[PDB]
Amino acid sequence: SLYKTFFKRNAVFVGTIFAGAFVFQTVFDTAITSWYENHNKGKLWKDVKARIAA
Amino acid sequence: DRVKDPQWLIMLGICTHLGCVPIGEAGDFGGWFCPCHGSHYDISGRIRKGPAPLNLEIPAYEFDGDKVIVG
Amino acid sequence: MTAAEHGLHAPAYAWSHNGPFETFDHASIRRGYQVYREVCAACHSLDRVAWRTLVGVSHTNEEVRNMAEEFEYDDEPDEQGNPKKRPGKLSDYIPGPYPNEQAARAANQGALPPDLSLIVKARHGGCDYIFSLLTGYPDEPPAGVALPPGSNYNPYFPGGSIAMARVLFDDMVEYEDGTPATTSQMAKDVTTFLNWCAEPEHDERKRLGLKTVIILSSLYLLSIWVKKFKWAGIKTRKFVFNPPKPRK
Amino acid sequence: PQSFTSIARIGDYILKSPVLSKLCVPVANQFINLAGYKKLGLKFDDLIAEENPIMQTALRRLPEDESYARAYRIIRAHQTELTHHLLPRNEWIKAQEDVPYLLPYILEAEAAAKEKDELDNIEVSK
Amino acid sequence: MAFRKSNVYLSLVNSYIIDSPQPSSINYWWNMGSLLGLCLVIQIVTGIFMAMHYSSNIELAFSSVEHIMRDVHNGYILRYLHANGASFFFMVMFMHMAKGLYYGSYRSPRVTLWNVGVIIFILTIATAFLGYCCVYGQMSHWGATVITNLFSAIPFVGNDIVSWLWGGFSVSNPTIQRFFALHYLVPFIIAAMVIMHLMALHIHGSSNPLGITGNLDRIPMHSYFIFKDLVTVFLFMLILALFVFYSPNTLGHPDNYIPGNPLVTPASIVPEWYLLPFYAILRSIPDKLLGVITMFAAILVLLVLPFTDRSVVRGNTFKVLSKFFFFIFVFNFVLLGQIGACHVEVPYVLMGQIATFIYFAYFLIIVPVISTIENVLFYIGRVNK
Amino acid sequence: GPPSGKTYMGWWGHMGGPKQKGITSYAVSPYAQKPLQGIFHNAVFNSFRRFKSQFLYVLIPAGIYWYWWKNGNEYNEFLYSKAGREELERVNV
Amino acid sequence: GPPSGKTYMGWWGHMGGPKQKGITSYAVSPYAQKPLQGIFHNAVFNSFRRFKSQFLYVLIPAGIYWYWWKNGNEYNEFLYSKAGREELERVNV
Ligand SMILES: CCCCCCCCCCCCCCCCCC(=O)OC[C@H](COP(=O)(O)OCCN)OC(=O)CCCCCCCCCCCCC
Ligand code: HEC
Ligand code: HEC
Ligand code: HEC
Ligand SMILES: COc1c(O)c(C)c(C/C=C(\C)CC/C=C(\C)CC/C=C(/C)CC/C=C(\C)CC/C=C(\C)CCC=C(C)C)c(O)c1OC
Ligand SMILES: CCCCCCCCCCCCCCC(=O)O[C@H](COC(=O)CCCCCCCCCCCC)COP(=O)(O)O
Ligand SMILES: CCCCCCCCCCCCCCCCCC(=O)O[C@H](COC(=O)CCCCCC)COP(=O)(O)OCCN
Ligand SMILES: CCCCCCCCCCCCCC(=O)O[C@H](COC(=O)CCCCCCCCCCC)COP(=O)(O)O
Ligand code: FES
Repeated sequence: SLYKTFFKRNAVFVGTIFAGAFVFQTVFDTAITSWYENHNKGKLWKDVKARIAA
Repeated sequence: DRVKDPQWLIMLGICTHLGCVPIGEAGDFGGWFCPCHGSHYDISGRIRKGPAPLNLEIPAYEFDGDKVIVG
Repeated sequence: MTAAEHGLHAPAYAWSHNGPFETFDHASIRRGYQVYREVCAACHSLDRVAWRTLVGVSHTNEEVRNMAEEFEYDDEPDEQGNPKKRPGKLSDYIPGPYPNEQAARAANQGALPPDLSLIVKARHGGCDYIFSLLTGYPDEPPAGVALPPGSNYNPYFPGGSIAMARVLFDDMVEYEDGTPATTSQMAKDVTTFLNWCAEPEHDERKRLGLKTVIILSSLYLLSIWVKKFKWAGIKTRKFVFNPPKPRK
Repeated sequence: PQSFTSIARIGDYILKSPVLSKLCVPVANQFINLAGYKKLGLKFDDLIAEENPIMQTALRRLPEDESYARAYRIIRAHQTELTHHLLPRNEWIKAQEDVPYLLPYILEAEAAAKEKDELDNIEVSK
Repeated sequence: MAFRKSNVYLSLVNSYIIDSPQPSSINYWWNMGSLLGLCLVIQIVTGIFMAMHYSSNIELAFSSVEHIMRDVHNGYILRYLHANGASFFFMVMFMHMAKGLYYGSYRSPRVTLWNVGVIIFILTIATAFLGYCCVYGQMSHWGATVITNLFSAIPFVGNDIVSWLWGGFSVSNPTIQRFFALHYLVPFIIAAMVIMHLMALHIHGSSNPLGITGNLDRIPMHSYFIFKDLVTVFLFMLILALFVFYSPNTLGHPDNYIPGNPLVTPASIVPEWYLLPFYAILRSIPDKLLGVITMFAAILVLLVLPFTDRSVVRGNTFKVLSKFFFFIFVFNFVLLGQIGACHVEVPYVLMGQIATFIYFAYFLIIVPVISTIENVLFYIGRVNK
Repeated sequence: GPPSGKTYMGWWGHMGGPKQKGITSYAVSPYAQKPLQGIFHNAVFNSFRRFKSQFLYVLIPAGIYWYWWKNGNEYNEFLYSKAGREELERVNV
Repeated sequence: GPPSGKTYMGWWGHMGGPKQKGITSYAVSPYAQKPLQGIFHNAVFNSFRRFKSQFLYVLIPAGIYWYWWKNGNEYNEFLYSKAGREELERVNV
C-alpha cells in the first residue's frame, strides 16, 4: 500500500513512464557515447587533432 | 549469307555465350578474340574455338549511298 | 571455373575496425588520403566524396579549404555568357584526373580505371581484397603464363592478368607524422581510407547499433517475462472429468 | 480424402492374408507407438479430421457418453500440448483402450453417401 | 452492448484482434503471420520515406541511392532496414509457408486461404524483383535482362511482349521508370490481398498443431496472443537490428555496388538470395519455354497440394514418414538455392535436375503415396481381425 | 446484414463443438501464481526430451543432403584442377 | 461472428418497418409494357410543372448575387479608370 497508491491511478503511472523514459534517453545516450569513446581512445579524430599539434 | 557487301563487315557485339566484348584486331585467327573464355572469332564473325555455340549475329543494315543506315 | 579465373582467396587480415565496437583509425584515414592524393589520384576518380565530409574526420576546416582551392571548377558564366572557372570550395566533389571515359581509356591502354568511391564495398573480400591486390604482385609471373603485353600479373585479380602497374614501392611518399612509409603501410592506409569513402556512416552506425541491440535485448527479455506472466492462468489450468449420469 | 471403405478394404485384405499380416502388423504397431498420439492421451478415432459433412454426420450419430469422453480427451490433449509436456505414464492410452469406436458410424455414413450418389446417377433398365 | 462491439469500425478490430477465438494449443509457429504483417508495415514505411529522395532515371538511379546513403540524415538506416527487411520478409514468409505445409493448414475447409496465400507469394516475388531492379546496379540490370529474355521465349508473340515490357529495345530509362512505378504500386495490391487473406482465415479460424478441432477450448486474442506476438516481434526486431547495424551487406551481392553497365557482363549473374531455388529450377531445364513454364509450375504445384494429400488426419504431427519426407523436402529446397548460387558446371547440372525432380515428386508422388500408406498403417495397427 | 454459409467456428456461446458435460476447470490467478518457476530443470530436462524425440527426423535429411553437397563440391574442385583436366575434357564433351 | 448494435435497416425479410396489412401491389412485366410511351407530352407539360414549382427558389438568389457581383464589378472598372482616380485615392487611403 506504500507503493500501490503510486501505481493506483493510471495517470500517475504513465506519468512515471514518460518521466523515466525522458531520463533514460538522456542518461543512456550520454553513457553509451562515453563508453564508445573510451573503448576507442587514440582512434577518434579529437585524439589525432590533439596529437597533430602543428 | 552474313554480309551483303564483302567489302564491309558490320556485326553485333552481343556474344552468343555470355555477351562479352571481343578485342578489335586481336587473336590468332586475324579477327577477334573474346577475353572471357577464349571464343576465337574469325574475320567474318564466326566461332572456331571456344564455348560460343553459334556465330556472331549481323544486324540489319541497308545501303543509301555514301553511308549505310543501320536498322 | 578453376582457381585461376576465380582468383586467389584474400586472407583474414586483422583490421583495426573489425569487430562490433571498434571504429576507424582516423590517423590512418589521414595518411590514406595523403597516399591517395600522391599516388592514386593521377588515375582514379573519387566522384562521390564531397570535400565537406573530410572536415572533422581526417582533416580540419582550413586544411580541407586549402586543399579544395587548388582545383578549378565550372562557375556560372559572366555577364556576356563566356564560360569561366572558379577555385573550389567545401561543397564541391573531389575531381577526377580524366575529363571523360575516352581520355581514361586512351591514357591507360584501353582499360578503364574504376571509380574508387565504393570499391571496397563492391568487391568480395573487401578490405582484404584491396590490400592483397596492392601487395600481391610477384616479381615475375609463374612459369607457363603468357601475359598479353601491357598487362600485369597478380593472383588475387580474377583471371590473373590485371592492367594495373605495381604502384606501391618503398618510401615513395613521406608521411606528415613520420611513420615509416613502406608498401604494406601505404596499402593499409589507402584501404582504410577507401573503407571510409565507401562507408562514412560506419562510426555512428556502430554506436547506434550498440544502443539498439541493448534496448531490444532488454525489451525481448521483459516481453518474455510478461508473456510468462499473463499466460500463467492458462499454463497451470487443470481439468478433471467425472463421467455424467447416463440416465439423462 | 481416403474414403474409409477403401482403407477398410485394403486393411481387411492385409489382415485376412496370413503372410501380409505376419509381415506388416509388427511394422504397423511399431508405427503406432512411434506416432505418439497415445502419449497425449488420445485415441486414433479422436484424431480423424471432422470438418467434412460425412464425419460431422458420424459425430452426430455417436452416443452421449463416448461424446463426452472424446471431448475430455481433446481438452486434455490441448492442455498437455500447451504445457509442452506429456501425460504421465499412468495416463497414457493403453493398447487395449485404443478401440476403433467411431469406425462403424463412419462406415455406415460412407455407405449411405455412396448409395445416394449411385442412385442419383442411375440409368434405366430398358 | 460494449462500444467495441456496437461501433461499425471497432467491430472489425474486435472480431479480428481482440475477441477472436484462437485455439489454445498453438505454438510460436502461429506467430509468423503477425510477424509478416509487421515486416510489411516496415517495408512500406521505409519505402515511402526512402522514395522521397529517389529519382528513377537510368542516369540518376544509382547516384540517388548513394545520395540516400550519404547525404540524407539516417538514410543508411532506411536503406539497410529496407533491403535486409525484404530479406527477412522472405525468410519469415518461407517459414510461414512451411508451417502451412507441415501442419496441414492447406486442407479443407481452408483451400481459399491457401490459394490467396499463393497469390500473395507471387505478388511478393514480383515486388522484390521490381525493387531490386530499381537499384540499377550491375546485378539489377543484368537480372532484368535475363528475366525479360525468359519472357521472350513465348512462341509467336513473345518478342513484342518484351519490347512492350522494356519500353524500348533493351533495359533502358523507360524500363527503370516503369519498374519504379509498378514497384510503388504492387505492395498496395499485396495489402488488399492480405485483407482478403484475413477474411478467408476468419471464416473458419486458425488450425492447431494437433490436427483435431479447436472448437472446445478457445481463448481470446487479447492479452494472450497479443503478448505472445509481442515476444516474437521484439525477437524479430532484435535480429533485424543485428543484420542492419552490425553486418548490413552480408545478404546482398557485392556486384550491386557497381553501376549499371550494359556493355560489361558480370562473371556470375545471380539474383538475390531467395530467388535462387526458382532460378535453379529454371536453369535445370534445357529449354527456354519449358524453363519458364517449369518456373511458374513450381509455384502452381503449391495450388495442386490440397487435392493430393490423401491423409485422413490433418497435419504431419502424428505421422512418421510424412514428417521425415517433409524435412527431405525442406533441405531439398535449401539445396536448390545452393545449386542455383553456383555455376553451370559438372556436376551441378545433374544435381539441379535431380533436385528439381525431387521437388516435383514431393508435391505430386511422395505425398499421396506416403499418405495412403500411413492411413492403412494407422488402420491395421489398431484393428484386429 | 445477409446470412452466410455454415462455418466450422461460431463465436463465444455457440462455438459449434460437441456438447460437453461433467468436465470441470480449475485455474488460479497469476497474481497469486509465481511465473517462471519452471525454467530451471525445465529448460534442461524437458528440452532434452523435446530434442530426443524430434531431432532424428531433421538430422537424417540434413546428413544426406550435406554429404551429397560435399561430395559434389569435392568432385567440382577436383575436375577443375590440373589433375582432372582430361576427365573434364571427356565429361564436358 | 459477433452481434452488432440496433440498426434502422434490416435485410430482406426483417427490414424493420411497421407491420402492414391489406396493401396490395400490381405490376406488369416490362416485356408486355411499352417503354418511353411517356416522353412526349411528358417532357413538355410535366417538365413545365417541375420548373414552375421549383424555379423561383433558384432564380431569386441567382438574381441577388448576380446583381451584386455586377454592381461591384462595375464599381471596380469605374474607380480604376481615369474618371474615378481621385476616388480611388481617397478610398485606398
Ligand atoms: C516454394 C515453396 C516454399 C516452401 C518453403 C520450404 C521451406 C523453406 C525453409 C523454411 C524453414 C522452416 C522450417 C520450419 C518447419 C515447420 C515447423 C515445424 O514443423 O516445427 C515443428 C516440428 C515438430 O513439432 P510437433 O508439432 O510435431 O510437436 C509434437 C509435440 N508432441 O519441430 C521439428 O521437427 C524441429 C523444428 C526445427 C526447425 C529448424 C529449421 C530448419 C531451417 C533449415 C535452414 C537450413 C540452413 C542450413
Ligand atoms: C515506395 C514504396 C516502396 C514499397 C511500398 C516497397 N519498396 Fe522495396 N524499394 C523501394 C525503393 C525506392 C527501392 C530502391 C531504393 C533502395 O533499394 O534502397 C526499393 C528497393 C527494394 C529492394 C532492393 C533493395 C536493395 O537495395 O537491393 C528490395 C529487395 C525490395 N525493395 C523489396 C520490397 C518488398 C519485398 C516490399 C513489400 C512487400 C517492398 N520492397 C515495398 C520502395 C518501396
Ligand atoms: C597506372 C595507373 C594507375 C595508378 C597509378 C593507380 N591505378 Fe588502380 N587501377 C588502374 C587500372 C587501369 C585499373 C583497372 C585495371 C583493370 O581493370 O584491369 C585499376 C584498378 C584498381 C583497383 C581495382 C582493380 C579491380 O580489379 O577491381 C583498385 C582497388 C585500385 N586500382 C586501387 C588503386 C590505388 C589505391 C591506387 C593508388 C594507391 C591506384 N589504384 C593507382 C590504374 C592505376
Ligand atoms: C501460401 C501460403 C501463405 C502465404 C504466402 C501467406 N499465408 Fe498467411 N496463412 C497461410 C495459412 C495456410 C494460414 C493458416 C494457418 C493455419 O494453417 O492454421 C495463414 C494464416 C495467416 C494469418 C493468421 C495468423 C497465422 O499465423 O495463421 C495471418 C495473420 C496471415 N496468414 C498473414 C499473412 C500475411 C501477412 C502474408 C503475407 C503478406 C501471408 N499470410 C502469406 C498461408 C499463407
Ligand atoms: C489468426 O489470428 C490472428 C488474427 O486474426 C489477426 C487479425 C492477426 C493480425 C494481422 C495483421 C496485423 C496483419 C494486418 C496487416 C495489414 C492490414 C496491412 C496494412 C499495412 C499498412 C502499411 C497500411 C497502410 C498504411 C500506410 C501506407 C500509412 C503510411 C503513411 C505514412 C508513413 C505517411 C508519412 C507522411 C507524412 C507526411 C507523415 C494476427 O496476427 C493473428 O494471429 C495472432
Ligand atoms: C499493424 C502492425 C502489426 C504489428 C503486429 C504487432 C503485434 C503485437 C502488438 C502489441 C500491442 C501491445 C498492446 C498491449 C496492450 O495495449 O495491453 C493493454 C495494456 O498493456 C500494456 O500496457 C502493455 C505495456 C506497453 C507495451 C507497449 C508495446 C509497444 C511496442 C509495439 C511494437 C510493435 C508495434 C491492456 O492490457 P490488459 O488487458 O492485460 O490490462
Ligand atoms: C480495406 C479496409 C481498411 C481498414 C478499414 C477497416 C478497419 C478500420 C479500423 C479503424 C479503427 C479506428 C477507428 C476507431 C474510431 C472510432 C470512433 C467512432 O467510431 O465514433 C463514431 C464517429 O466517428 C467519426 O466521427 C469519425 C471516425 C473516422 C475514423 C477515422 C480513422 C461514432 O460512432 P457511433 O455511431 O457508434 O456512436 C454513437 C454515440 N453513442
Ligand atoms: C515504422 C516501423 C519501424 C519499425 C522498426 C523496427 C526495426 C528495428 C530497427 C529499428 C532501428 C530504427 C530506429 C533507430 O535507429 O533507433 C536507434 C535507437 O534504437 C532503438 O531504440 C530502436 C528500438 C526499436 C523499438 C521499436 C518500438 C516500436 C515503435 C513502433 C513505431 C511507433 C537510434 O536512437 P537515437 O536516434 O539515438 O534516439
Ligand atoms: S563470351 Fe565467354 S566465350 Fe564468348
